[PDB]
Amino acid sequence: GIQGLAKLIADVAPSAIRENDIKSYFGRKVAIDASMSIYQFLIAVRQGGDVLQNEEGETTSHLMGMFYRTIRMMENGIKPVYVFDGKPPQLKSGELAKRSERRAEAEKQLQQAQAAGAEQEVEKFTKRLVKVTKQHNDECKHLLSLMGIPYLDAPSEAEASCAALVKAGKVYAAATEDMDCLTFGSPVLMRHLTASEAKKLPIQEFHLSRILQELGLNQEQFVDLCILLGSDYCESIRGIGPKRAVDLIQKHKSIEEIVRRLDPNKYPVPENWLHKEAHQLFLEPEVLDPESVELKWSEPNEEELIKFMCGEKQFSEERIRSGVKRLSKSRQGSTQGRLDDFFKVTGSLSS
Amino acid sequence: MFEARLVQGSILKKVLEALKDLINEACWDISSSGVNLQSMDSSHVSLVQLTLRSEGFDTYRCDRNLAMGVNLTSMSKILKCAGNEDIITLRAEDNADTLALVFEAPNQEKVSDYEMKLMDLDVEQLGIPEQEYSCVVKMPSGEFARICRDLSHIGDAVVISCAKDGVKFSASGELGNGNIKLSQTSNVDKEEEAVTIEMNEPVQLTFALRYLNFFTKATPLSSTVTLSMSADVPLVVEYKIADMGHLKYYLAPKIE
Amino acid sequence: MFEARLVQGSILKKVLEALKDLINEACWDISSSGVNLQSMDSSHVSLVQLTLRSEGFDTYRCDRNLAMGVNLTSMSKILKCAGNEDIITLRAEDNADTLALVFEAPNQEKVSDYEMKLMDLDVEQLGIPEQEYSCVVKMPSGEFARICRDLSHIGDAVVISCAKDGVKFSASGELGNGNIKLSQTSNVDKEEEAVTIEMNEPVQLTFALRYLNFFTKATPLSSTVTLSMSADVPLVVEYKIADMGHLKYYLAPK
Amino acid sequence: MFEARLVQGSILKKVLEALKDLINEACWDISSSGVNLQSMDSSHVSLVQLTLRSEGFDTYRCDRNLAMGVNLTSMSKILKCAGNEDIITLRAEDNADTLALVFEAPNQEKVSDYEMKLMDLDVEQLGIPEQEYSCVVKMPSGEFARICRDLSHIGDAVVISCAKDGVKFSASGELGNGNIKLSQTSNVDKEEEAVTIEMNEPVQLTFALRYLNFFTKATPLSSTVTLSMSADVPLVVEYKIADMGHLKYYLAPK
DNA sequence: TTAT
DNA sequence: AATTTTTAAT
DNA sequence: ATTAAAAATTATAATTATTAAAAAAAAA
DNA sequence: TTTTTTTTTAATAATTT
Repeated sequence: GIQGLAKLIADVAPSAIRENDIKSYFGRKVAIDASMSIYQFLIAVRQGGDVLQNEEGETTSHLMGMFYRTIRMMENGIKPVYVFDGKPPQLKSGELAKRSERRAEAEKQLQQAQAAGAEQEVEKFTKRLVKVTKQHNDECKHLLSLMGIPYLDAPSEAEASCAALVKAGKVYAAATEDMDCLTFGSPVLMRHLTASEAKKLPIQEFHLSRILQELGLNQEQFVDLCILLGSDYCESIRGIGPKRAVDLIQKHKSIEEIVRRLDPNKYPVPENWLHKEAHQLFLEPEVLDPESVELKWSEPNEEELIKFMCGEKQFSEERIRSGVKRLSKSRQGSTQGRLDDFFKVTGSLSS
Repeated sequence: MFEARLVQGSILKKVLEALKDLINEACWDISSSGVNLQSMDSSHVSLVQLTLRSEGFDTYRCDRNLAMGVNLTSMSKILKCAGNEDIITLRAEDNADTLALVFEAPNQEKVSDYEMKLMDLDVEQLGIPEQEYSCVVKMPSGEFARICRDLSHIGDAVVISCAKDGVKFSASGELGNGNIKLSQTSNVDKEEEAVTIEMNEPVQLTFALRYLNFFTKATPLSSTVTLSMSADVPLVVEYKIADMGHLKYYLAPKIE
Repeated sequence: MFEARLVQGSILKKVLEALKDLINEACWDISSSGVNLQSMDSSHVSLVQLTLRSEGFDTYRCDRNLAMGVNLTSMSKILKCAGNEDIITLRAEDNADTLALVFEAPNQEKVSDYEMKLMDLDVEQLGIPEQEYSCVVKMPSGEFARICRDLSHIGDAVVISCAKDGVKFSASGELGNGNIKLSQTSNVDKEEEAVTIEMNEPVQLTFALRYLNFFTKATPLSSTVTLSMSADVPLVVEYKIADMGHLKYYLAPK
Repeated sequence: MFEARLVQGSILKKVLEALKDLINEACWDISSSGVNLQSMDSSHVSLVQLTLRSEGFDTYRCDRNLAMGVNLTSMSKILKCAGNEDIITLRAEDNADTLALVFEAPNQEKVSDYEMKLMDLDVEQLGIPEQEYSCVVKMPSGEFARICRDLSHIGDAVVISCAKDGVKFSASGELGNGNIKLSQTSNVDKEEEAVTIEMNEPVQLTFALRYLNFFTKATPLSSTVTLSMSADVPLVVEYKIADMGHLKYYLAPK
């Protein structure tokens, strides 16, 4: 994604970062980009040395990982909506050209890994070959329809349409691993939404309105900071990174006066400098209408998971049937309101 | 510069065992008229209002309005070092980067100096108004520690109802249903084992019992707890410390 | 309309603290004569015979013979909510499977109504035609409760041997050899903490000690436990509850 | 061939609760003049010297320089199988590698014959020399149980500073900084509360706390503990074990 | 045909 | 996604 | 020299079942 | 306040397949 926006935010505006808890939300709905969840549960959760599969051939590690993560999110009151990526735009195909060669570099490296056969290097090198096709999501969107949790197929980009969902107020947060949801304009971005109860990875919240207050910008120029920070659509300027782009945007505001107020010998402008096309894509992408779809919360069924996942994916009978029962005991109860609905913040106090 | 000598130092010991399981990091609003803590939980549910007044302390002096961001888990590890009879003096001088706890033992002469590394917190304070509550229940404090521990075995939600001649701590769960009724006993001469219910309209709410189990760790301070409810107004679990002030626990209800 | 007001609430509470780790679920064979429970453990080794007669309850009545299925883990946590000085009334309903437990301290005003959800397992009861035994070892229960706690650190098996001088809880193991040669005292003073052994025939049986740790959880009921055994019959771990029936446990030997 | 009958059993019991966490495997160099032990811990940092003299035992009948190998976890399990007022009689045999322990109740007739399976290990003669000590700090033992537990919440480094007016225990860490200062109270009439320091050379050096916390598990053995140390000498955390010898704990500084 |  | 050493500029 | 940025190098985990301590509840 | 006991936790590979 963006080269070090999170490190820049943590080293410039630490008041826009709130390390929260898993139980800290409790009724506020989030919008999971499900693609990083699917890659996390195909890369981390393995059987040892390879993918984890049944004897029919296809893999199902992402189904159980996203199953227990989804049940643990609704145990803590968090109501997910899973937004899946659709056909990507043509500006992303430069990054997909970089992702094609970086996948194929590990394809040639798998020939070198399989000669030695050492499991510290076989399992490390085969994690880079994880590819999500249509059947990796057609067998995965069917599971969330059994819960009654809405799944959303974005027409262009799931990072873009998560940020439009927070913008309309239909969802509270976009729980997304990359920093692109700040660029299309979600006022709340969540990070590391993990089912673990420990504080080895605290859950970190990006308030974009606290970023734009601290930086003194708005949405149309924080996009312009992302272009100099090396976004996936177009490359950045070769001499400007994190620390050289905060002061440059705060001196010369728009992207059209970055180029005209620069010496091109020290900082060479690249030939694929499509800043104006990516500025149109970041502000107004072709996302689905958030008012067109409603986040329905239907009752989950237990008997249909037996014929779909206990038989076909041959899982444990005493864990899926325990999983629906621990889902329905955390669903029918009332939603605990937050304290900010009753009391208002009067004095900002600091140490 | 700031010196807060407390002869009954187990009062300040029993405060921080009641906040180490709820508040990870708090800002102590040290005024010249007392010691204040208004730190809402990181789960965005429960406020803790602590008021240690200046007249309750033995030798209290203060100059500026301090704000010490204190890891309260790290405070309860330090405050577990003193016993139940030690004279506890807090100290924080100018450019207050640290808080010096002095646990002066009164008879065995174990002068325990404890210098705490503080933390940087920007904790927002919440504006609490002065309103009249509907059903004010003045329970025994150890009875309320029993009741929240009892109904947490059944389910995670208590249903507190105020009848005309009693209060009902209803609960339900997978184990079944549990109703605990407490009729008023204002005719009893001692106020330690008396339930006094101040009624003008009946009210029925629903509160989470995970935060109420955190609230009943302040029961070694007072022998009498006060619960204050109204319609869509948070529960005020108040532990009035004798001649020192109050430890008010606010709690947002569950709304259907 | 089953209704059993029990004035000494620690009697029912200490029963459920003993069956919460050994009996998963059982049928309370509640009749007009009294509360009965013939059960068997979840590992299908030990047998539990709990009898609570109607004379110990204050007001007891039964319209019919009620045999409901109560989860012993869920009833023990609900009886953990009762006080040690509480008065326990069991207002079960014939029409709906709900066992309503009412707790009320007599010095206090705390009326604690507790209702349960009931899974009627309908397990057929196991009845044993009990007979005379070889040695009836009436021995102090809280001192017996540490005896199986001592020998469980050594091994998982004990050999109980009734002899002329007294019993001998000899237990071997990979950590060492442990023999507790408890001679018979039979002093006429302090009968609640004395040892009384009856003598018929020489006894040598090897038991399992993992379930004898479970059997000593009922030791806050009675001060005296009976260890009554014979040659090839399971032992009766009889806890004589005061002015009621008895809670007996059984263990088939190794 | 060796019988060591002891009147009260808590003297041997509180030794083994102090030694189960620190020492996993050592040899008991039992001599004719008493019971000695010159162990060293499993991490090879802290050296433990124990002495139980022959005059403090009620009946001592040692005949040879016995050095058996005892698993200290297996001994402390069997020492958990005893009351706090029991009569402990150790026994050993020449051909069998078995250390026998007979536990007699004083008011009851519970004879608890326990036998230990022993093993051969590396019999190490560490041989520490006796030498002078610059700062001898006698303090209450429950006070030393507090201070090692109090400073363990901060970090794992205690400096011990000597003065004629008192002794300072200071610890520091990422959580904060601690400084516990005692005082040489010479006006206390009892000896279990007074702190007595005999110092000529002041000394301040850093000690670990993971081994000082295991040293404070010997605090029920006696009410007084004496801390003797110097500039490069390891600290002697010396207990008394009533009037039966001493328990020396050595800790090398950081 | 599509994650950082 | 973060590190991390190496290469480069103020 | 510090600062800074682009070559390269490594990462995406969660449930039950124990488990070995570690403070809490009942009663010391 | 402090012993011993049971209840949570932070443990750590161990599958989960």
